[PDB]
Amino acid sequence: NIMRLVTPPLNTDPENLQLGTVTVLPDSDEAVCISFAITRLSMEDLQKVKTRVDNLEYNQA
Amino acid sequence: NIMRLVTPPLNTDPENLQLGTVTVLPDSDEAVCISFAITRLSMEDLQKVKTRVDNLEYNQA
Amino acid sequence: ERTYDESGSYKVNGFELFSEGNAEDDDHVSVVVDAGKAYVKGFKVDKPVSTRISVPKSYDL
Amino acid sequence: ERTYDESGSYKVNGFELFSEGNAEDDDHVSVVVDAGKAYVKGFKVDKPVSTRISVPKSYDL
Repeated sequence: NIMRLVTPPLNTDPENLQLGTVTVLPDSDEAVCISFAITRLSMEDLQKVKTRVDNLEYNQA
Repeated sequence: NIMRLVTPPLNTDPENLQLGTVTVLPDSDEAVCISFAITRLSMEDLQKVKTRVDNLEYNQA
Repeated sequence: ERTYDESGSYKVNGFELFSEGNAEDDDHVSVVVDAGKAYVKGFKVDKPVSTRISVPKSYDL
Repeated sequence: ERTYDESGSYKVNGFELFSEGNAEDDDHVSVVVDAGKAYVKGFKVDKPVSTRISVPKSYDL
């Protein structure tokens, strides 16, 4: 499809992981590569997110 | 360092979990101890965090 | 089974996507996927080095 | 490997800190770490006993 409307293929297969997306521009060696994989959160990162939410509710107060 | 400027030692070793800190007052028996360990989060706690985000964005509406 | 039921599919590190344009074939664009580690459907994945992939060039009109 | 690739290191219970000042030496301050459990670098760690340690007093000028 035209670059204004082009979108990635839709996939629902649970037994495979998405690594990312790549764009090929029309008739060119140019390609744009973009990371989107499901990177993990540790217990610590979730405690940091909890602390950010504690700031958001106190800022709301 | 002086009590106004003193800081705990910066570490980046993966082989350790911090339990806390001890601050010792200059030339005294007194010491101030503070805990810092990352406790785990269960899915009950994480779904409570998501539920807090619903109430904060409802408050935002 | 326990890994998937507890936390699902995720990336631990790596697998970033970059366009390099190696001239293996005029009709293809060569892309590098970095080394990386992941759990996919609860099963471990662990690559030491990058993997080269090639996409076909777009010629549809 | 799985535990560390997933969660990071975390506490489950215990490991509070108290400065009891036990006079085992005049140059040290006695500190108690309370009975606790953790997972560290993917291994399981347990201490069913409140554990004594000591810190040297600060005399630097």
